[PDB]
Formats: sequence, C-alpha cells, structure tokens
Amino acid sequence: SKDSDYKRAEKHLSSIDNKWSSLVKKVGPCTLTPHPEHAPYEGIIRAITSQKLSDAATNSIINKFCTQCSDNDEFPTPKQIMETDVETLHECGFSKLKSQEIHIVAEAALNKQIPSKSEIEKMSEEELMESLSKIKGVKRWTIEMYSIFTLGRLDIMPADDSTLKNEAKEFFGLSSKPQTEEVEKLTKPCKPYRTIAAWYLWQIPKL
Amino acid sequence: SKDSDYKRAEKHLSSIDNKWSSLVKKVGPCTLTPHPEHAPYEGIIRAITSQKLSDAATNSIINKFCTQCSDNDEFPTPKQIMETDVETLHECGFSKLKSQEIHIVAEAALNKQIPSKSEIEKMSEEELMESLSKIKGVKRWTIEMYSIFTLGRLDIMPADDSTLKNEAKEFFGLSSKPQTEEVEKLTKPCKPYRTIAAWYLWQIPKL
DNA sequence: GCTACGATCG
DNA sequence: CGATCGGTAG
DNA sequence: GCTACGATCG
DNA sequence: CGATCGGTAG
Ligand SMILES: OC[C@H]1O[C@@H](O)[C@H](O)[C@@H](O)[C@@H]1O
Ligand SMILES: OC[C@H]1O[C@@H](O)[C@H](O)[C@@H](O)[C@@H]1O
Repeated sequence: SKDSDYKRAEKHLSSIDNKWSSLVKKVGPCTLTPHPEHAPYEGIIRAITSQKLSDAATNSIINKFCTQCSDNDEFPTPKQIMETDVETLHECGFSKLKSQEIHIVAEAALNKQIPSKSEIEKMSEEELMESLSKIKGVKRWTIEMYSIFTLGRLDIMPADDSTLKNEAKEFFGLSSKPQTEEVEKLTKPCKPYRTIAAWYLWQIPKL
Repeated sequence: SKDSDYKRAEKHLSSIDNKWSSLVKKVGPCTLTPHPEHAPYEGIIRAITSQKLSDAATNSIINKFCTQCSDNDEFPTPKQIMETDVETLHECGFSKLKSQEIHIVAEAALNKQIPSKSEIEKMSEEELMESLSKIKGVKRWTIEMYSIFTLGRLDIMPADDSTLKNEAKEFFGLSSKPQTEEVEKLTKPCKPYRTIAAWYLWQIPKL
C-alpha cells in the first residue's frame, strides 16, 4: 500500500501549482524507503547518528558500528551496545557525545524506559515530540527523522532542516533562507503528504 | 575609556583586510552604547524582550511596560513586576510565554537567585552561559545580547544570530548562509574586539 | 589538495 | 561560548 | 495594503 | 510539531 500512498501523494503535489508539478515530473517517482520493522531504539540511534552528517558519512559510521558490536554484521542489540565502552564506540566514528547518548538509549531500551513500538504507533507527532524529547540527544529534528525514515509517516514537514530550508529558498524563489515557520506556511498546501513534499525538495541538488 | 576602546577596535579591524577596512570607513565610528548601570534582572528582561523582535518593536513594548508597571516612567522594580499579573504584561506586547518568564526573572531577583552584578563581572562568557542558562527563557543568544548591550563586553561574537549570519554571507561573499561555527571561524581575526566587528556587520543594511 | 555542510557540555 | 563525528561536492 | 523577520509548551 | 509578541522595510 506504500505504492498507492506515493501515487496519491504525487498526484496531489502535481495539483498544487506549476512549480510542484514540474518538480515531481523532473525527479520522477518517490523512492523513499522507510524501515518500520526497526525497533524504536534502533531507529532512534540511526536518527541520532545522522545529526549534522550526510547520508554517506552516517552510513560509514553505522557500518563500522555493526561490524564492531554485532556478531553477524547486523544492527547491535541493546545488550551488545552496553557491552561496548564509549571509547570503542567513538572509534567507529560517533562523536564522544553521541557515543554517550547511544549508550543511554541502549540502557533505556533494556530498562523499558522507551515507549514500545505499539505505543509509538498510536501517538501523534506532537505526542512523540513531548515523549521522545525526554531522551538525551533526541530533540525536534531527530524525532522528525525517526518519524520519516523509521515510522514511515507521510505528513512530516521537517521545517527546521537546514538543507530543506536552502532548497525551499530556491524552489519558492525567496530572497533569503526562510525561517522554520515560513517553511511551515509555504508547504501547507502539500498536506496530507508533506513527508513526500520534503523528499522532493531534498532531491533538488541531484537535479 | 570606552572611546579609547572603540578607537583601538576600529584601528584593529582596519588592519585585517580590504573588506574590513572599507566597511569601517563607510560606516564610520562605532556608536554602540551599552548600559552596565542596569541591574542584572533589568538587562536580562531587556534581552528576553528582544528575542525574535526588531529594536523598534522591542522598544515599543518596553515603553508600554514602563508606563504600566512603573510610577515614574522608569524601568519596573522586581516588586512592581510581581505585582502585575501576566495578562497585564501580555497587554504591553510581551508574548504570553515571555510574560511568564519575566515574572520568573523578577521573582528570582527578589529571592537573590540571580548572580549579583559583582559576581557576573568576574565571570567569563562561558561561565555566564552555564549560570544564566538555568533561567527559563534565557539561553545562548539572550546571554550574548545581555553581555553586549548591558555588560559592555568587547569580544562577543553572536555567531548564532540570524541577522549577523545573513550579513556575514554578503560580507564574506559566501554561497550560502553560514552555520554558527563558520561565522566563528571567519571572524576570528577580529579578536579581541569581536563585539565591535559584530556591530559593524549589523550596520550593513543601513548602507 | 582544501573547505563547509543536531544537540550537548563546563 | 566554541567545539564536536565524516563522506563528498564545489 | 501585505508579507517576513529566541526559546518554550503540551 | 506549530504556534508565539510587533515595527517596518521591500
Ligand atoms: O539525515 C536525514 C536527512 O537530513 C537532511 O539534512 C539531509 O539533507 C538529507 O539528505 C538526509 O537524508
Ligand atoms: O536585539 C539585539 C540585536 O539582535 C539582532 O538580531 C538584530 O539584527 C539587531 O539589530 C539587534 O540590535
């Protein structure tokens, strides 16, 4: 059904105006691939790792993380993460601060302090903001990324994203890099598929 | 001695490169006027009020604040502020959130929870960041503004300031609005007078 | 060969 | 405040 | 006549 | 997440 969702999203975006129709046509079908099968602790750690880093840099770090902490080159279990000292994690490429935060997330998972996937699925984005922000290292941007790339939510507009703001400036022909609320206002017509709208804006550099 | 300080600062900035020399020449003498005579609670409230607002908008609000809470059109005392309900403060132009934060600051002053001016004068900017950030509504930007406009510190670079970032993009000929650390790096040569350098960049729009 | 591009800590 | 992890495009 | 331009809260 | 106080330049 993700296919039907993307088709509906693409049709909606193409109905907004000339610029959206043109962008969707040039970029082609949305190929965004979320991974809801991932447990919350994994999705959260993947989101934290991506903070301030490009996809390529993030992937290189996660790859080393899996090779170091896992036995079957898979994503490390909470236990395996706790059995790895922060210095070893840092050696994988995580900043020292992220190394500490990842340890805390693993421990929270082991102690059942993180909401279950079942609970998270019933929570609105606003409720997720209130709940997950209680985790050290996890705030607005990280929760938006977890919502898009792990949960697969379709109407998330990461208006605070620097890259998206730069792309919105070009796309909307603005005289200056927009503030967060300005991006929120400009992309309102994209509802209820703002995640897909964000994805299309993120593809502009590739063009 | 503030005059000798500004003269020294202007001479230093003019010794960096062509662009700084030219900017200082075009803008003229630095006319920044700090107000260290203001008590910490006043400087902090003035800084909070200025959050996200232009100087003109900020002044209009403070003007109403003084007329409403003071008896002699002067800046309200901590007691006078506490005697004013948050709804009345909101009517002066303060956002509802700022109204609550200003009440908290006034109460902190009455309860001697804010460091004394004497202590603040002995604290480094880093120490002020650690100390004053414990106040609701007061974080990095606000502390930088308090340091510049109230304390009169000369080497404060508010690298996180949106306006300054926009001006730095133009001044340094950057292809994109710079990130905070980029502004920090680009203005390093301005030490030990980065407050004055920031002031000159803030004058670019006037030109 | 060289630069720039989340959220937390004293 | 002023740093932080890194692949890669300009 | 009309738009845009810190830090906190459920 | 998605708002928030307002004078004023474009
Ligand atoms: O990390 C998630 C996303 O963050 C954005 O800032 C980057 O521009 C995207 O390419 C990346 O997929
Ligand atoms: O509020 C203090 C300063 O904040 C900056 O963002 C504005 O551009 C300055 O004009 C103002 O004086």
